[PDB]
Amino acid sequence: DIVLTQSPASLSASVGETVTITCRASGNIHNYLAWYQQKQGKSPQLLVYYTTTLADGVPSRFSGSGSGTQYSLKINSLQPDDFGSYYCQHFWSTPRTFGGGTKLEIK
Amino acid sequence: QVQLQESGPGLVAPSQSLSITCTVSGFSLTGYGVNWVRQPPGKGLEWLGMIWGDGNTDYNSALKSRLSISKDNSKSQVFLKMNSLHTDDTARYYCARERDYRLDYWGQGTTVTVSS
Repeated sequence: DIVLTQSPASLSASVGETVTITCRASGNIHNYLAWYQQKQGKSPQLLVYYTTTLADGVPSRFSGSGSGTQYSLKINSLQPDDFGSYYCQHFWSTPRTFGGGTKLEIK
Repeated sequence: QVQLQESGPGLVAPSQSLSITCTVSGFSLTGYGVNWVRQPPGKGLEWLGMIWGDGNTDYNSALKSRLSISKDNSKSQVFLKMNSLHTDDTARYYCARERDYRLDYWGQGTTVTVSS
């Protein structure tokens, strides 16, 4: 099984800052990577899939990149609406796994 | 308007079995897969398994022995059954629709607490 490691586990940031979160795989997932955002008391919401494609309605301030075992999610100038938890998930064969999550909190 | 709504037993004692129902609306169970995901209080997401549009199932390696996933295309329901509950089975359980490498629609989840 391929596991995903997310870093950092938590980040404090201000509105307007630019942040980058990482998802590293223990094996090659060949770009089958999705990113989800989860706010308090809500189910996760799809942001990005197949490494770089934004889901409908996701602000363009979000962008994903990566290949092999190294993937990244960049959020350009954070909006209040962006704080919450971020999860990466692979779709390479089965079983699927999620990274540990990155909690994004307001400084 | 895709809708996924989970219903479960709430509090259950350890060693009992569990059954969760995922009722879907707006799409047919023959054309999409449904994934089961859980989240222990304050922890991250854990993939449990899925049922494909054709009825094939895949499970998490670690829990495979305690899990069963099935569906009723007719009733538009997907089921998750787990045996021999442990207190660490406490979590919020979600069903999520799958299409082309993504979980695009999620239900809001059902909280399960394993308490004697």
